[PDB]
Amino acid sequence: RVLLPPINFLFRLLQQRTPVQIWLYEQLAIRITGVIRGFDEFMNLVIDDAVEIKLSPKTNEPESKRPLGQILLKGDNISLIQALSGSA
Amino acid sequence: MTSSIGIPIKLLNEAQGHIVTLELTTGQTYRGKLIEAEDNMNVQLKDITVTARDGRVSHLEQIYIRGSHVRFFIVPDMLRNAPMFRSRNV
Amino acid sequence: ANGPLSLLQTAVRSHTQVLISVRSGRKLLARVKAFDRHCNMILENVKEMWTETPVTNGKKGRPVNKDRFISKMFLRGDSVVIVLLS
Amino acid sequence: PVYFDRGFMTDLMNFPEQIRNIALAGHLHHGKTAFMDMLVLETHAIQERLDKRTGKKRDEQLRYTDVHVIERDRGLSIKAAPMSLVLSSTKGKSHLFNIIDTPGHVDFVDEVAAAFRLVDGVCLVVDVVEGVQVNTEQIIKHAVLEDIPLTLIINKMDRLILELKIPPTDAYFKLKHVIEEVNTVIENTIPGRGESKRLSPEKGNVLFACTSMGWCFTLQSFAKMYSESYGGVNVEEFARRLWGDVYFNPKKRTFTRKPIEEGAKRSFVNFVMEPIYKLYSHTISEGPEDLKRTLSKLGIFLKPSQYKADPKVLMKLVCEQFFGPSTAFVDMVIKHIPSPLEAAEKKLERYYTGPLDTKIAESMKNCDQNGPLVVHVTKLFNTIDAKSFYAFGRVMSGIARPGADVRVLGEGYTLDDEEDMVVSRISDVFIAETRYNIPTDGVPAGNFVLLGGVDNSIVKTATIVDKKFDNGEDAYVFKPL
Amino acid sequence: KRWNLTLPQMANLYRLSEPLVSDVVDPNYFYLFELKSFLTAKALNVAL
Amino acid sequence: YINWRMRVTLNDGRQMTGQMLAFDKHMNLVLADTEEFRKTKRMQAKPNSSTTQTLIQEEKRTLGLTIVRGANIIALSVESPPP
Amino acid sequence: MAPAQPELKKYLDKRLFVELNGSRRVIGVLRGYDVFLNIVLDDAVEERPNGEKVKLGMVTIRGNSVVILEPLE
Amino acid sequence: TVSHEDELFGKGNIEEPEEEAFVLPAAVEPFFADEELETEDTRSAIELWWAPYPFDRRSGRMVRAQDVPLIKHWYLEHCPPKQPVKVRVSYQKLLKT
Amino acid sequence: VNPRPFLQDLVNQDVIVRLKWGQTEYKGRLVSIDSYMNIQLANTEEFINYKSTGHLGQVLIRCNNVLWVTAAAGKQMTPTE
Amino acid sequence: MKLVRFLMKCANETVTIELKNGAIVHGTIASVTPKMDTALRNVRYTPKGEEPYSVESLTVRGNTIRYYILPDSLPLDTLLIDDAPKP
Ligand SMILES: Nc1nc2c(ncn2[C@@H]2O[C@H](COP(=O)(O)OP(=O)(O)OP(=O)(O)O)[C@@H](O)[C@H]2O)c(=O)[nH]1
Ligand SMILES: [Mg+2]
Repeated sequence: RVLLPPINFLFRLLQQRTPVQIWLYEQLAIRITGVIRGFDEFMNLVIDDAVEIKLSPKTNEPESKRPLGQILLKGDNISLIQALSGSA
Repeated sequence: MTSSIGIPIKLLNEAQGHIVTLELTTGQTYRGKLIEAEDNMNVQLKDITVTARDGRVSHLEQIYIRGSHVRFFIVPDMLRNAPMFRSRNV
Repeated sequence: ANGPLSLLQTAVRSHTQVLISVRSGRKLLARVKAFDRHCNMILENVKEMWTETPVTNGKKGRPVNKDRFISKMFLRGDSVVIVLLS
Repeated sequence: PVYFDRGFMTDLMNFPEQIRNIALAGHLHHGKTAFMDMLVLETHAIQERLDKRTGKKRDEQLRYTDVHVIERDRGLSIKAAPMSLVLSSTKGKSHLFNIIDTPGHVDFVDEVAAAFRLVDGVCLVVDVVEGVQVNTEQIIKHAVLEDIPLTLIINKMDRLILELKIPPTDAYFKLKHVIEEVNTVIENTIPGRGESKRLSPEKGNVLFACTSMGWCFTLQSFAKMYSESYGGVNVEEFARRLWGDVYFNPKKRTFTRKPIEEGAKRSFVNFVMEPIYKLYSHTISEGPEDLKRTLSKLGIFLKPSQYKADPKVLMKLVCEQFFGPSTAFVDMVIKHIPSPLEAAEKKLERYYTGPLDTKIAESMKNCDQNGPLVVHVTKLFNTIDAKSFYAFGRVMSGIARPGADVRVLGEGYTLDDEEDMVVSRISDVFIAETRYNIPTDGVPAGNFVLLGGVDNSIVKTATIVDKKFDNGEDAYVFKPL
Repeated sequence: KRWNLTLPQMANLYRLSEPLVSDVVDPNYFYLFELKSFLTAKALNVAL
Repeated sequence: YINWRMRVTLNDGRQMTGQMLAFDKHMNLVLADTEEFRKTKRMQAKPNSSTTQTLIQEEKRTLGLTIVRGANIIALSVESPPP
Repeated sequence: MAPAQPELKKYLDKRLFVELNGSRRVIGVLRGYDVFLNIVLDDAVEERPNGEKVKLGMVTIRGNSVVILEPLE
Repeated sequence: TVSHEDELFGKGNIEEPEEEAFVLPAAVEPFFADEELETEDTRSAIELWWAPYPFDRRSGRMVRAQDVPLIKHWYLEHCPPKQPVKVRVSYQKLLKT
Repeated sequence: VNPRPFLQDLVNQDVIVRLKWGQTEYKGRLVSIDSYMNIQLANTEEFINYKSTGHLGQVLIRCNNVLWVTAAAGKQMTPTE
Repeated sequence: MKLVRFLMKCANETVTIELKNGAIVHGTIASVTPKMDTALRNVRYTPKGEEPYSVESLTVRGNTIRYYILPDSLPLDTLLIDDAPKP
């Protein structure tokens, strides 16, 4: 068994350029979709091609799309980071 | 200045193996056998009968609870007489 | 000196009025007497205003902006939403 | 005066999860009573009255559990010796240890056998110089054949520094030789099954101690104090990398099988034995100022009048500052020796003559505090005036209480023959500390008890049960020693 | 009334005392030649 | 001020009173023979009076030996000297 | 003193249940952790109060969002 | 059946596997790594450790000059071999005293 | 791109401050930044709920009250449909 | 410069304390900790809309405070001198 550090996972995302989905901190309907550009020891996320997704309050489907681009997201607001596996 | 473990965390380390009841700030109450404890109040428990304010009575086995999300433990009375509460004369 | 907090030093060096929005939903207007790296500030000539909706006989009334004058102020850092140097 | 609360210790008996019943056994003059002395001096405030002592008498070993006048005059133990102590682990949890100090002379091994009936585990104390001796072989063979769990305490480590005066690599080879001698005797007792019952320092069931200077450690506790002194160190991995043919490469910082780096030392020699050798050498070899700076470089600080003390007293103070208390011994016994529940199941399987599917056997298997009283008495201790005896045994069910109506059952008692049975009366319950007796009104199941007034019918061993079992059930006897 | 001495001083004093200092290190040297055995032999009217 | 009998205000407005035994740098309190005191603002409407009586009713609980975290403490108040 | 690694050694290669703030649930086999307990999992499924399943793949979860762990086995 | 060394590396690896590859923190040092194993006063220290009383001490109380028996251990020890009868009798009479 | 050089490259250029509550954004020029990445920013003008609320001036923004900060090079902040 | 030392210098002053949850405290300062917690005497405490009560002492822990109102006669400029040693 080999351990996987979360910083190693972030580095793997950075070198693979896999897009990620970020939930906001107890904003259950608000997410950010984008390809990772950089991170630090405080996991502050420099994100590229990022779009803001607002979910419906009744059934949690994406309601609005807000393209935003390159963002330094604060490390204190990440709830979960999903590695969006593209259909290759 | 070595980081001395506080007397409350020492009492929590004494409380492992006993039956403790934890009240969280996220609303859950657990009654269970404290298996594992840390210096930053992360606790692993076994028996955990569950009781919340909305009445979520349930029973299950094994849990890890982080120390930031908890309010307070209740520990057995006999742990009051632990050796840490007697003043070592220096 | 060279960081953002230097504007508070500029507030110290000029004694100008500063509008502070706090996490309680209130607003402050005061002259900066002292500050630190931790953004804990001491203020003088302080006028603090806020907005409240009085509920009269179970009916939500119109929002009213009221205020209070405080001579000496010790405002603590983390509750501040934002600082405006006017 | 003790450093714990006796009421807290009586509270600790009502918990057969964290209790350990162990016997200290070994060859003659290998350091069992000195290990008990270390534990007593950790738990009792008696060092003040030992320092009011002059002449050759202040150079005497304390020998707390040697109380017979024969024991005092001959300088060796002739009787088994029980104590109950509150000892703390590394994490800070206090446990109750019920420890029997057995004699080490061969002629008195029957006392050892009596202790081996009552304990959950055996700590075998082996002197590092003499190694395994004939009584060590006898104790190993008996404890293995009776399926008693076994731990190893290598004693008298200071001799390797102060008597043999051998370099630390040769001290490692001497330690490994003694450990493999113990494992060789264990394997020779049961051929093919010695891998399950194997003592090795990387397994955590081997303790290195010097009981004259009152210190002990495992590899886990020594890696733990490295982690405390530095931080970021994983204790269990560093501990399992501190024994064997494992060499540390300091520029590569890597543990290998061979010294791939020039001048690399063995990991146990590099990290453990050379610090202890240098601690001894610099403590006994340096003046007060040089020793003060040397000990201050490791955070060790003595009182200013203690740096000019005699070298043995100074060495003891420096050792107790460096190694600390006996938490490593507590960790070893907690991890490698079972609670009275598991050992109670094994004990009822091995030495009980009645059926195991009955209710009283379920009370004895679960160490039930609220069940009917069953005590297995294997020892008799004379009083101060030697008019009568106290019966020392193990409460395995119920609570031993003063003023209790009981049936003492001899070795010849059966169902068809009730000839060897006497109805008697328990008068006072004691916790035995072998120099004082704590008067108690109750001792729960799975614990050691010293009863008065039930001695007359006991010849060698006995089974003390209640006058009547509330389910209407017959009683049986334990097997003889 | 009280003295304390360093290691070189005690070593020098021990080296200067070698005409009149004991060379016995093992107490086992005094087996059956000590006060207790002398008193026991006195009690039994025997001589070691 | 060790062992002085004290009352503690909790984050959710509850009270935690009893015999304190210990505290640390993070203001976490070991508190013996603890009584938890809870207040609820009940609207006790009498069948004869149309005005619903606003009363902050008081309810009790016993816990014994407790250990409260300093991240949820608000204020520390004196209850009584030790008996 | 730096924070020690949390005692997650028993939970390697185990399907676990994670209760997160906002009453979110994440069910997945453990992959690894750090000294802060940011937790990386494989085969992650998100669960909402309505009771449906969302496929995620292998993900990471912030430590301050982590509230409760629970072994399924 | 399996060794401690052929559990840490693997049969004849003579190296930790690089997938696990445990490494100590760079700050971690042996407890007295800079200090020498011995000192020029260490042979004398061990020699004085085994010296008879009072030479194994380094502090004490002062005694009367007549309270120091300089030759008492001569007759508290076994007599040398091949003495005259008068010397042996003197040894035994000092023992008697 | 590491975060500290990323915000060092956005000094004295058009920046959006997406705050953390109240649906508030600020448009202006990022003047100065510390190791705690607090914000001193000039020529601030403030939008709430994607509608204009007005110009303020020289503003200190504490980083804990902020969702994030981005570059505003040709980016429109009206709610897209 | 740390403002905890200025909290040390303004002891024995009758102040008003506004908390992060909303309660109001008032009375004369007994002492203040280096971790900006403060114990105060001659205390009156008003919760959210219910009846205030007075206690002889109250040790309020400082992570839940919003701000203070000091007495207007406090010589702030005299307390502004730096008595801490220069490193
Ligand atoms: N060098 C050295 N000597 C020790 C040490 N511990 C004990 N001794 C000596 O070894 C002798 C052991 O005597 P005991 O304490 O009775 O040993 P025991 O294991 O109880 O053996 P029994 O008398 O048969 O029960 C004592 O005279 C001590 O002076 C030690 O750690 N180092
Ligand atoms: Mg003995």
